[PDB]
Amino acid sequence: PQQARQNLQNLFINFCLILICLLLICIIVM
Amino acid sequence: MEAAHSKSTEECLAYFGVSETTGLTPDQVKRHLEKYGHNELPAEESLWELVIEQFEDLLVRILLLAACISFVLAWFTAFVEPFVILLILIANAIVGVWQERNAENAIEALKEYEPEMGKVYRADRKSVQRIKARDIVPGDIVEVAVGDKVPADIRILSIKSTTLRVDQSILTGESVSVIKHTEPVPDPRAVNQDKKNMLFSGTNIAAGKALGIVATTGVSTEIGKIRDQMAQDKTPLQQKLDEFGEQLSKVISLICVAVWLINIGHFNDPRGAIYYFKIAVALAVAAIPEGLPAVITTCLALGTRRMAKKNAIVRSLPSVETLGCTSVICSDKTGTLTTNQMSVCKMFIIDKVDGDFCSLNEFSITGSTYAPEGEVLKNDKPIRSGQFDGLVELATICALCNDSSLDFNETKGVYEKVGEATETALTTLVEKMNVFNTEVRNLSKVERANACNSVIRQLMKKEFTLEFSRDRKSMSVYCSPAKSAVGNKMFVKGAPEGVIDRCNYVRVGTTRVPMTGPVKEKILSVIKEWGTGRDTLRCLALATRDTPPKREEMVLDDSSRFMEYETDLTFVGVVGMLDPPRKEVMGSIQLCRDAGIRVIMITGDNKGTAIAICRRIGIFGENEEVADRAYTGREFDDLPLAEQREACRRACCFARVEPSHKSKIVEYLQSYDEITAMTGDGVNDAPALKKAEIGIAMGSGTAVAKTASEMVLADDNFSTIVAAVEEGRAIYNNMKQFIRYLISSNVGEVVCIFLTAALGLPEALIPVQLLWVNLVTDGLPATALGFNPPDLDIMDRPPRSPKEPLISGWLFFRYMAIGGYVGAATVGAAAWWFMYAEDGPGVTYHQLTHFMQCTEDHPHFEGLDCEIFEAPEPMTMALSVLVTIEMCNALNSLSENQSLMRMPPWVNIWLLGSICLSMSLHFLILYVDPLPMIFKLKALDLTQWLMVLKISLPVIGLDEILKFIARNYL
Ligand SMILES: [K+]
Repeated sequence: PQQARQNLQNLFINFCLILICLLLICIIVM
Repeated sequence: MEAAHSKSTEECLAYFGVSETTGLTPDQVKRHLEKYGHNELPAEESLWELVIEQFEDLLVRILLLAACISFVLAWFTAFVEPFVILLILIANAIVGVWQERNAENAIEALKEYEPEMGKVYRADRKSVQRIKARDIVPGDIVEVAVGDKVPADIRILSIKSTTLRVDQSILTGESVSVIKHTEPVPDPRAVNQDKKNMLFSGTNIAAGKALGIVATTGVSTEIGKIRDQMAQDKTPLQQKLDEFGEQLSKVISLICVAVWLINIGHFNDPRGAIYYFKIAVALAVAAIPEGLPAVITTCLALGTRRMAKKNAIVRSLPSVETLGCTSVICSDKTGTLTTNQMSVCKMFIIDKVDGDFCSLNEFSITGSTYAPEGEVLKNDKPIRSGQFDGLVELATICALCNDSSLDFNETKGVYEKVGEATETALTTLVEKMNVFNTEVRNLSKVERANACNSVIRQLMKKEFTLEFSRDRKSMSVYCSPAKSAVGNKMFVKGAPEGVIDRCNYVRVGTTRVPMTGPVKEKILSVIKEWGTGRDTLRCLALATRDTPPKREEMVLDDSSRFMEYETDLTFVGVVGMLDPPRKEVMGSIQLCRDAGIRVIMITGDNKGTAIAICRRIGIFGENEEVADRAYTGREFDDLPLAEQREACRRACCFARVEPSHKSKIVEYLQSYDEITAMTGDGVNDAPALKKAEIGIAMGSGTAVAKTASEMVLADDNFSTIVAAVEEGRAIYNNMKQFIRYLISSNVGEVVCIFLTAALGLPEALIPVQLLWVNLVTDGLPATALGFNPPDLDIMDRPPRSPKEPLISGWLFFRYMAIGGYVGAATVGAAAWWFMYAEDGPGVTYHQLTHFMQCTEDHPHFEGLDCEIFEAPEPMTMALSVLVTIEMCNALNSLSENQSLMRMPPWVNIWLLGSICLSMSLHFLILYVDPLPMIFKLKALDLTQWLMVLKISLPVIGLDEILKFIARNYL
């Protein structure tokens, strides 16, 4: 619960940022 | 206050309205803090700015204006091509910028472990207060002593010492320590050197103790002014990475332009060169790493953080690279190898002397802490110390020759040391002995602590103290009997070897007997027996001068003439002290052997005992011949320079050395290209810690020693060093783990594209796809490798050499071997969809190469569709293989050489997480329908995924062949 805690906070932020990247290509649709 | 030096102590005190005897009121402190700010330089205050940092690169900007001249030509999938590229690269920036800023923050926060401190007297407390220098205010009274770093700009109010020596070097250049005074320096102009009543922020106290008032803090201080006008060096490994940085960058840039030229007259098919340019510049963005990879600093930050949480505070960062390569460790004994939990457990006095005959009264003391709780035994049966007349006098010497006391801590519950470890251990013995039969059974724990000691103190007045000096190795105290006429006496304690010679008589009970050679030899018999035995006791001999010189026949301030006043002594007894090796030391010593690191103990112990402890802890063997591998400082000084140097090559043990011997030892070690970690803690070790490769300072030690070292042991434990060297080696492996994965994958991206061009096949991956894999891999599995556990056998191989290259020949081959197969496996999957798959195949002869002649040249050697080449299905085999092979290659980077059957995929439980999270993002651009148009359409649910997996997986097998070669070669 120290390095393992700074682990989820790391990956989950990197996942969340790529998720939004897609949902801006997914948003830009007409 | 700006002119403090020129004005009087009284004027300065008055200016701040502060009481010298009191210090500032908590209110003054508050208002002064408001008025003057914290004693520090301001923090120069990223985010959005750091994202646009990445687009300053010209190759990234070339791509964006090649995706705009592609859009604007089309307007007058390719509709939103500049929209996707920009959206990926702003995300690609944030992924590798936020990782960078986090790493730097975690490294910056290491400073919290070793905060800058100071010692103030304030109105709210009678005692001295040790607060953070950060909070020191202009006006309050500061205390500085030997080993201190002056916390702010201070006007000296009084020097409590006989002399105050200050090391101003950091500010003036004067490398000899300056003497100081209290008088005002009347010239308002006078330069710092002339300011002989001033203490400068950032400077050291080389000896003595002063009390003063803070004149200026923050940027107003002398060194604070410098650090505003102040506006550089690459560690060996950085130079070998940056060098390889170009090496790799300039190879890929050549192949990038070669991809554009291989496509000669293909610019015509559908001016037309702009496609083969943006597909060759997207490789220049995907395969070339501009700026240090973010995961490198992420695993260094994480390494040093682990070290601090192990008690190894890294002061100098590059010392983490030096730490891998260390080959020698010079550890001090008493604080660092041994607990410093001292207690007298044995003692003897003279029993019966008859000519050449000499027998002793030996005793043992139970109880090994500092508490006055134990028995004096003789022949394992408890005895009353008070019955023996020698033991009375022994206990009197131990009580008076003592600058310590005990202290019962009420809230912690245990008895605690006040003075030095050695002396508290003597106080404790006088308590247990109770030579005068004092009623102590009804005393409170607090009142008990010094009861028996304070009875002896009420028996003779302590007149003065002849302090310890390295030359005689002993101290004494002059005493006159309290009130009421038994003449004045001196009591000496020190090294047995030294004081026994200075004894002319021996005490037997209350009898004095002439000191003979048989008695002298008998005493040392046991002294040797004890220091060489199971517990390697540090003996002291206790003696009295029965007839001391007149009180005015002795120079009480000249250290050198003291020994003269400590002769005509009478031997009384000896106390054997126990200070046991720290338990982990035994095993940490063993680790260092396996690591290939030599360990040299430096001691204060006499040679014999010094060797014995080395045998105990495993530095030596129990039988091992040692004669030419352990030296005293004296013996070492009588060797010619060349033999001295030779001696340093093999020596594991140095007993009783000068302060100047540590620098010598380092130097000689260095002439053999050893990488040496020296421990120190005093002002004296400062130059030697500077000379060593890894200056390791004691936490409990002086500021000066820490300020001059690369690393501070928070817990003063020797094992902390060994742990630190492991964390150093463990880091270097974790670098090369991520380095392999990054470099092989980029070679994959180069082999992938340069096969499409130099063979003639259709486009393997579109720029939108290449930048996608390059975002998912660098975003999840790459950043997960910074979290994989320390490699397996790191501490079983010899220490890394600083002359070695970052990436060896063999390793460059592993980067190619893998880098080739990954590139070929992606181009051999898109091509598979035609050639041998069941979805409209190209000719298994070799026709797919000539895709260029179909739309017009159909009637010649074709006979099929001429638009199913740009099909949305071979490219989704090339992407799917690339992702999966990258997830497969990420498992190859959980260890450099150790196979997956010895270090399973679940060693990094987080990489497996990033695999699933990468797979969820990969499946989302194959199914969620607004997207796969801009990318490509899905791979056949079950049949083609078995092909992707049977294509990708062998990359794991390939490395296992390379790892087996590797492990079965060393
Ligand atoms: K150093």
